[PDB]
Amino acid sequence: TDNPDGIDYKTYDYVGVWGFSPLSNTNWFAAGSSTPGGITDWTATMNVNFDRIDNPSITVQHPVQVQVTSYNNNSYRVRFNPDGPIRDVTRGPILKQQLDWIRTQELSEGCDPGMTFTSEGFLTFETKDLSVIIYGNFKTRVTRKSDGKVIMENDEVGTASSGNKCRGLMFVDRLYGNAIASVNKNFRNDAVKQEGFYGAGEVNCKYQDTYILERTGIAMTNYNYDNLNYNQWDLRPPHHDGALNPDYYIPMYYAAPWLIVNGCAGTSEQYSYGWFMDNVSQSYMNTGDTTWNSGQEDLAYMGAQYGPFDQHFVYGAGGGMECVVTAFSLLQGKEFENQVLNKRSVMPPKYVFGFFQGVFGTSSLLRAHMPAGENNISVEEIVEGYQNNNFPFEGLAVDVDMQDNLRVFTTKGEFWTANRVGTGGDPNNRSVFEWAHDKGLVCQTNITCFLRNDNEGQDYEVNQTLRERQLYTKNDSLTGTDFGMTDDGPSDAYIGHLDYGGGVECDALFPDWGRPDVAEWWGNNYKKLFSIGLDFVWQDMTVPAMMPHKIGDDINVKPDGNWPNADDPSNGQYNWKTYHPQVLVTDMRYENHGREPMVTQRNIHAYTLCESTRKEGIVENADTLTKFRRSYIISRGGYIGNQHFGGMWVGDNSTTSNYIQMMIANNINMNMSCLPLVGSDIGGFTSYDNENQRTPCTGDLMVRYVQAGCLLPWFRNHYDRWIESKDHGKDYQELYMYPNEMDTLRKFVEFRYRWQEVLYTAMYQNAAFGKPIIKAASMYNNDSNVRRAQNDHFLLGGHDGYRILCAPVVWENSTERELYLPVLTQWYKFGPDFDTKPLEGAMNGGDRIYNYPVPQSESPIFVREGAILPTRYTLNGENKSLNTYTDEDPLVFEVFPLGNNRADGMCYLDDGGVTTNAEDNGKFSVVKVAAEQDGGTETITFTNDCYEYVFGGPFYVRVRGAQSPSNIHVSSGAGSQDMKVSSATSRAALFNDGENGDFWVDQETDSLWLKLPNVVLPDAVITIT
Ligand SMILES: C[C@H]1O[C@H](O[C@H]2[C@H](O)[C@@H](O)[C@@H](O[C@H]3[C@H](O)[C@@H](O)[C@H](O)O[C@@H]3CO)O[C@@H]2CO)[C@H](O)[C@@H](O)[C@@H]1N[C@H]1C=C(CO)[C@@H](O)[C@H](O)[C@H]1O
Repeated sequence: TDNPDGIDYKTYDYVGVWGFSPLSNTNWFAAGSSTPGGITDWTATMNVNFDRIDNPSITVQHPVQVQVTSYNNNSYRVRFNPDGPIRDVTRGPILKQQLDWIRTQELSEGCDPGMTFTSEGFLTFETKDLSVIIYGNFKTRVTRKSDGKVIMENDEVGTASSGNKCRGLMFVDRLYGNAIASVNKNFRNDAVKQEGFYGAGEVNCKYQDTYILERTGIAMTNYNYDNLNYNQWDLRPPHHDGALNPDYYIPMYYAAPWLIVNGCAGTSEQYSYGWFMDNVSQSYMNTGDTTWNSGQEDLAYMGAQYGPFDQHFVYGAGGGMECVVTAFSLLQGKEFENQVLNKRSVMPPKYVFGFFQGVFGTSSLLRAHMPAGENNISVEEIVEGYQNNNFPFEGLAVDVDMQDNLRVFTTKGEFWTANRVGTGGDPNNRSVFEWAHDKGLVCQTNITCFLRNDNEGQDYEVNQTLRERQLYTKNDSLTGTDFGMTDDGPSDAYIGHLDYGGGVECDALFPDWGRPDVAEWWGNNYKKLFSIGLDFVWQDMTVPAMMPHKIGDDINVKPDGNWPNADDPSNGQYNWKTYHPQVLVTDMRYENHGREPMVTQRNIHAYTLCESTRKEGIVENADTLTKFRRSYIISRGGYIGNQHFGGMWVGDNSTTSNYIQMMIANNINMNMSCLPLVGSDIGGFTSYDNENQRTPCTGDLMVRYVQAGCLLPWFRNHYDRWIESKDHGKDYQELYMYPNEMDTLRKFVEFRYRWQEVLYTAMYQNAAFGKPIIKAASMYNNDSNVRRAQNDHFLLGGHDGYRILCAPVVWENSTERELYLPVLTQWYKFGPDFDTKPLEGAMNGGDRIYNYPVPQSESPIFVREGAILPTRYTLNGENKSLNTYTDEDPLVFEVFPLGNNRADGMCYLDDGGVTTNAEDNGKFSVVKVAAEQDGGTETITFTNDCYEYVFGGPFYVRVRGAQSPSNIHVSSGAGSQDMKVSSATSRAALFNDGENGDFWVDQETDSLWLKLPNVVLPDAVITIT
C-alpha cells in the first residue's frame, strides 16, 4: 500500500531557493476561474479551475476549501490537494479537533462569519474585525472594518488574452513536478506602508557586517539540516567562490514556514498578520528577493517541493505583532484536551531555567577513574570548578561520552562512582546522574534516534529489539536506489552512519516513526535512563543528522568535501546529510496511510521524534523518573508546534561576535514562531581560531556572550572539547576557567537567578496565553523608532511582559553601544550591580543615545516604571541550584518606581516540577499584585487567580524610593495587623531572624522591606501611610 495517491516523484535532491521559481510562470498552474461548491459549517468549497499560466487552454479542476478558523482571532485558512482527495493530517501543529473546539466555543458565543456566496459566485465572509471577499479567479482582498484598509491581497499575473490568473494558488503541472506555491502583493517599498516581514525560525541574515532581525526582501527555505556553523559548505549557492558566511538562503535546524507581516509600523493605522504554510516537505518563503530572479521586489510568496496545499492567515484579536503570535498558538492549542495548564505549550520544570554546563569530551564521572589522555576532563572537575567558585550552577549536559561505545540509552563504567554499570539505586555505585543529584544538580543527557549496528558481536538490546519487531526504516525505494549494506544487516534495513569527527563514528539503524508500536517502543527505552537518575532530555542529531554519503560509496565513506556542486550536481546520489531522499518511510503526517519517500515530509522527522519522547517517554514513564516527576526536552530540530514537547537550542554555533548577534535574533524570531524556550550555546559550540583550533573563547567575548543570554530562556554553556581521544575542539570554556572575568561572569548568573520567577512566570504566560517570552522591539506599539533598534533590542518580563528591556553589547572589545529607550514610558538602569545599591534617576523613554557607555562589567538592561518583579534570594546568602531551592529562600515582590502612580506584577507558583500535579490537577497559583499612590497613602494589593499551591515561607514587598513610614497596615483574610519596625538592620538578618510583620528601612538600597507571613500571599491590602 505504498504511495496510495499515484504520485510520480520528479524531485528528490535539495533545491536551493535559486532553483525555486514560481514567479517563473512556466509549467505552473494558477486559479483562472471558479463556480461555488457549497458550505457546511465554516468550510466553504470553491470548485476552482487551474490554468497553465503559459498556455491557458490547458485546464484542470480541483476543489479549494476556504475555512474560517477563528472569528474572534481573525484567522482563516485555504487548502486544496491537487494530487488527490483533501486530507486532514493526524499528526502536526494544527489538528482537526482543536479547530473544531475553537469553532464550537465561538458558536456558543454566537459568532457569525456569515460565510456566504454573492449572486456572482464570489465568496464573502467576516471575522471579528476583518471582512474578506474572494472572486472568481480566487483574487483575494482582506479589508479591515474600522478604517476600510486593505491589509492583505494576493497577486495576479495577466496573460495574452485569457483573463487574469491568481498566483494566490499555484501547483506545477504534475507532468513536470509536484511543487506548490502562493503569492501576495508585498508593500515593502510602499512609501507609507513600508511592509516588513518577520519570523522564519532560525534563519540568519547578514547586512554589511551585522546580523539582523528582519526577514524582508530575501529568499529563504525550510529544509532541516545538520548545519554546523549555520554555513555548511554543501549548502552554498551554485558556483560560490570563497568562504560561505551564514545567511538567509541557508536553511537551519528548525522548520518554520511562517511569516509575520508588519506594515504602517508604529502608528494609528498599523496592521499585522501571520502566514503559515503548513507543509513539511522542503518549503520556501520569499519576501521579494530578486537574487537569482527567484522573486520580484513587490511580491512575496511561500511554496513547497510537494503537497498538499494548506495555508493559514492569522491576523489576531487586536493590536500588535505579539497578538499574531498568541492567536497562532491558539490554533495549535490543547484547549480541546481540557489542558488545565498546558494550553499553548508544556511547562518545563523550574530547573530548566538555571545554568548548565555541557561538555563534548568528558571521559569519566570522577577523577579517580579518568583514563589518561591529553586534556581529558571529568565531570567531577567541572562541578568542582563551578561549585567551589560559588557559581549559581544547575548541573550538566552529559554527552555521548557517557554512552557505551556510542550506544544510545546506556552508560559505560567510567561514568559511575565505582567504575562499573549498575542497575542503579546502589549507594556504593552511583551513576553520573545520581552523584549529580547528591551535589544538588540535575542533568539532561544526549539522545539521538541512532541505534548502533556495527556491534562487533557484542550484545546491544536496543538495536536487537528493533530488528525483532521490524521497527526500523527499510531500504525500499520507488527508484531501485541502493543505499548501501554492511555485514551486520539486516538485509532490508536502511543503514546510515554517524560521524562526530576525529574517527568517532558508527553504522546505525533508525525508527520508522510512521509505524504504530514504534512510539511505544521508543518511549519505553528512556526507562533505562530514568531509573538511573536522568532528569531531562537532550534530543540531538534529529534530522536525522547522518554523515554525508554518495550512493555507491561504502557506508563509512563520505564524498569529497566539495561534492556535490553546480558543476557536478547530486543527481539523486547525495544523502544531504540524512536518509537518502528516496527512502520509503511510513507516513508521519497521515496515519495508516502507506509509505512515501522522505523527501515529502523531511521537515517532520524531528517533530515526530520529539512527540514520541514526550508522550511515550517522559509522560507515560513519569513513574520511573526519580527526583522530579515533570521533565522537559531540549531539542536541536523540529517543526512548528514542537513547543508542546519542550524547547530548543540552536545547534552548532561558534565563538565570534556574529554568533552572539545571531543567537539573539534567533531567540527573538523563535519566540514569535511559538518556540519561546530556546537559546543558543553560550560561548559558542565549535572552535574558531584558524591558526590553532584549540584556542578557547576570549574572556571579553565570554562576558558579552553570557550578558546577552543570561536572560534568554535556555541558558547553557556547551562546547566541543579537544581531548586526545577526539582531535577537534577547544581546550576549555567553563565559566570558572576565566580568572580575570570570574566576578563579572558569576554576578550575571546570580542576577538571572534572582529573576528566575520572572522567567518561570513568563513561561506560564506562554502556556496559558501563548505570549512570547522574548519580545521583538517591533512588538512595543506606537513607537516609530523600535524597528531600527530591533536587531539587538528586545523585551521581556513583568505582568504584561514588556517590563524589562535588554540591549546587550554585541561586539568583542567594545565599551559602548547605540541605545534606544522605547517611548511613552520611563526606564531604569538595572543589572547585577543594582540589587545592593539605589537606583539611578529615571531615563525618559523615547531617547536615542549614541555611544551609551557600557564597561565590560555591565550590560544594558532596564526595568520600566510600573514593574513589580518576583525575585528570589537564598536564605544563607550563598549560590545554590534552583532545583534545591525551597520555600524558605525568600520570595520578593520588588516594587519599582511608579508609572502614572500605578505598578503591577504577576507570579506563577508551583512545586517546581517535583511532581506533575500542576499540569495534571491544576495545583498551581497565580498571584497578582498592584500598587497605587494616592496623596499620602500607597496601597499594595495582593489578590490571586487561584491559590492551589501554598507557598510555604514568608515573602516580602520591596518598595523602591519610599523610605521610613508613619504606619503600615496589613489587611488579610486572617489579618488586621499593624506592622512594627523590625529590629534587624541587615537584609540578611531580616530574612533569617526577622519577625513576620517586620518592616526594615534599607538606607543602603533606598528601599523599604516588608516581611509578611506565607498565608497573606493570596489576598491582602497593605496600606503605607
Ligand atoms: C560534533 C558535531 O559532529 C558533526 O560536525 C562535523 C561537521 O558536520 C563537519 O562539517 C566538520 O566541521 C568542520 C567544518 O568542516 C569546517 O569548515 C569548520 O571550520 O570546522 C568544523 C569543525 O569545527 O566536522 C564536524 C565535527 O568536528 C555533526 O554533524 C554535528 O551535528 C555535531 N554536533 C552535534 C554532536 C554532539 C555530540 O553528541 C553535540 O555535542 C552537539 O550538541 C551537536 O550539535
